[PDB]
Amino acid sequence: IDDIIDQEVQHLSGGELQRVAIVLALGIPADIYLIDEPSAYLDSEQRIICSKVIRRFILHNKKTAFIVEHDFIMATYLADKVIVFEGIPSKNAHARAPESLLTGCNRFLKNLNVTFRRDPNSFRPRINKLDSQMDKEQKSSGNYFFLDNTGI
Amino acid sequence: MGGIREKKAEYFAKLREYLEEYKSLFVVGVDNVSSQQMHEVRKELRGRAVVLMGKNTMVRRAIRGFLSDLPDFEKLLPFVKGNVGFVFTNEPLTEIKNVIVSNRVAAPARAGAVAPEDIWVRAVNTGMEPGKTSFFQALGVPTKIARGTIEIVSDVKVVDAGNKVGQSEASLLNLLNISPFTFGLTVVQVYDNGQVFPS
Amino acid sequence: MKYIQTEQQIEVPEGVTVSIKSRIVKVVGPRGTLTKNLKHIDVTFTKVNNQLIKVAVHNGGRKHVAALRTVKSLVDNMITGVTKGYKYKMRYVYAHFPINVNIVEKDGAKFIEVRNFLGDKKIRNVPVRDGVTIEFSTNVKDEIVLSGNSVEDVSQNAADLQQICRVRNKDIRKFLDGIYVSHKGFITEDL
Amino acid sequence: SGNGAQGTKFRISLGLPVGAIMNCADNSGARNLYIIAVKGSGSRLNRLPAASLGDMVMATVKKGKPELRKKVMPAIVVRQAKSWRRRDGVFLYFEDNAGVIANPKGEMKGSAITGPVGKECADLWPRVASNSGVVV
RNA sequence: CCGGACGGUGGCCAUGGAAGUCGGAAUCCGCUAAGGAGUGUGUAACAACUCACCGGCGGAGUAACUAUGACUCUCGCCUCGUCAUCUAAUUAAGUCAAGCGUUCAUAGCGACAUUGAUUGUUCACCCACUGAACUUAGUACGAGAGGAACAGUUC
Repeated sequence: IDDIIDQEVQHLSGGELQRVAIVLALGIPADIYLIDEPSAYLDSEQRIICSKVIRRFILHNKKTAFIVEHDFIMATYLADKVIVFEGIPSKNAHARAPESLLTGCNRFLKNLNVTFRRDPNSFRPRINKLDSQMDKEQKSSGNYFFLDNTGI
Repeated sequence: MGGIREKKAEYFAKLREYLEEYKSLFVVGVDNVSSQQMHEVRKELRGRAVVLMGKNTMVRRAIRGFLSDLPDFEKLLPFVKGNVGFVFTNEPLTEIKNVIVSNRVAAPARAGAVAPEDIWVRAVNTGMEPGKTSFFQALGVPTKIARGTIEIVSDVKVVDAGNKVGQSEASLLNLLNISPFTFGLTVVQVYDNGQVFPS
Repeated sequence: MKYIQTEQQIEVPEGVTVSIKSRIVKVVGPRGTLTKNLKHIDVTFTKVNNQLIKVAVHNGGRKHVAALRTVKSLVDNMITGVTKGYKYKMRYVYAHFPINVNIVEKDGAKFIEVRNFLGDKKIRNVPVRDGVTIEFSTNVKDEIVLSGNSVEDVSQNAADLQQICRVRNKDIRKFLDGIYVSHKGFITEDL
Repeated sequence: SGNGAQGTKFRISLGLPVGAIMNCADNSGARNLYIIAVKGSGSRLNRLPAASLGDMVMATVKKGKPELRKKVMPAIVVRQAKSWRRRDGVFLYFEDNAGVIANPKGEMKGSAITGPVGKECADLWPRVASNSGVVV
């Protein structure tokens, strides 16, 4: 940014501008902070820097934050509750009250119908194909994702 | 440096003859003024006629008075203040004040000192780069960053006459390079010929 | 060598009456009232006039006499606390981890609750003493303010808080995190 | 255990005291491993230190490529034989004692592991997971 | 408790640079109440602090190289040996303060002086282990190099 310092914002770049904006919101004190889609224009390292940012400050400062996101992993790290939206795009929509991470994730992922079993090595979501026995078994359990938690 | 006088009654004795030698006797305030400034001020006086010593050894104008017939006792309330001298002179009263009071030596204010007159800070660019602008704001000097420099928004009075200047207030003003008062021998009184003049 | 008498003055001001029997002091003024027990010492209090009270020690040693001034002072600060009152200010200090300080209550409680101290996974609590009130100063950043009639209770309540935030296992000159006492004064202003 | 062991390990019956020789079950060139020390083991007069499943030992290679013989290196126990008991209530045992040569951090020297591998070891040493076929 | 702490001048020689403050002696002058050619803190080097001192308040020689010694001349202790080989492994309190500590006597130190193999092995010498691990955290501090803990968890 030292080099960016003199540069104009019109002259600037996309991803660089994004990290700067997220930081700026955090720049000032507020009871509640609101961020909308921080993942845009950012690559892997860049987003994950952001994930650490929101979680750490909020925890520390004891303030609240709402973050909108498309990225699965970013939501998981930062949040404690989730709101899922449904309906049909460009027509109508609906919002829900906040619900626990497990609860909210099942609802959202149920709309998609892709399960992300777990990869034992990576601990990564592993996608599950449609009509299946293993995937079918999960549908009866209610587990879209897995983590270092108890569960079948 | 050793114990030997450090005189008592001896320096008083020189001082005795000094009020009596000269017509005009001044009660004067060094406290504020630096000593290149005092010592220079005194250089002026010294050619004309000279200044001498005391504590309470000064207050003993009474003995001098007792020798002659002039005051006691009788004076209004003995005006002496912290940091007082006596100026014995040929020089008439009115002129002595114009030398001393008009020609004071520059100098900057001080922290915890009572301001003698109104203090203002001007608007314009300080010329200083971004940093702790906040310190200025704390005093009640508005500042904001314009053109990547710290600038003072407006002229305003930081402190009034008769109010003390805060420790933060003083330091920040010195960095600005803003000073402004006149230091010297603050005249606190005159005797001439049976008559008492206050400031 | 034993000094035959040494005495002290405790000056009394317009709004207060102080009453002493055995060596039990009751000072009562505009701000409420304070009482302290001086039996552990051996001095003789004597009234001269509604605005004056003396304390004296007869035939005392160094150490006895030394305790006589400290009696004067002790009863002075009872008198001033009942007039001007006492206000200690403290400020939070941290390099990274913002120290979050609240006031909670479990069972008529009042505690000063310190979260996040250096990231610290433990939640610190210091109980508010009686006779002492706590305001988080508006207009100032991370300043807590303890006030009341008893310098001793304000001062100690203050030190309880600062000491609950000592750092361990770090260079305490680099890791200066804490809540330090920053200003000792009075409740009534101008003075 | 120790370095590079992400995870804790629930106690399991000690199978292999010092002096024990297990099969080398990698493709490193080593034929066996002779246990001379268990890491993280404690002290009691007269007790042999003794390893178990997913313990890191210190071994020498008694049988194997000469470039591996005559020296001490880290290994990890992968199969037991002394029966032990899991928290699901089961008493289980392998047919052989066997471990794999490894580095202090916990990286396999070899690239395969031949035979099965108990889960408690797999769970303990990721690069062991990688190279394992049938687990448990 | 606080104000004042000043001119000759940054004395003089040594001086790389030493303007009071590593150093060699010498201690003056004017000032004025009193202000040391300068107590200690000194940026290299002034400052900038300060303080004193006025004040407000049986033994040897020998060398076209070291060593050895063809030649001339004269009457298993040390040892657990060294190299291999077999082992993962192998006997198979305090005072004084001159000094150091680059600047400083005492942070840290202080002269003088003074009040499982191998073995009977003990021992000794290796080979290994480990209060530890995990997150706290590669964090706070640090130009980096590097590097914490309190909380919670499992042994």
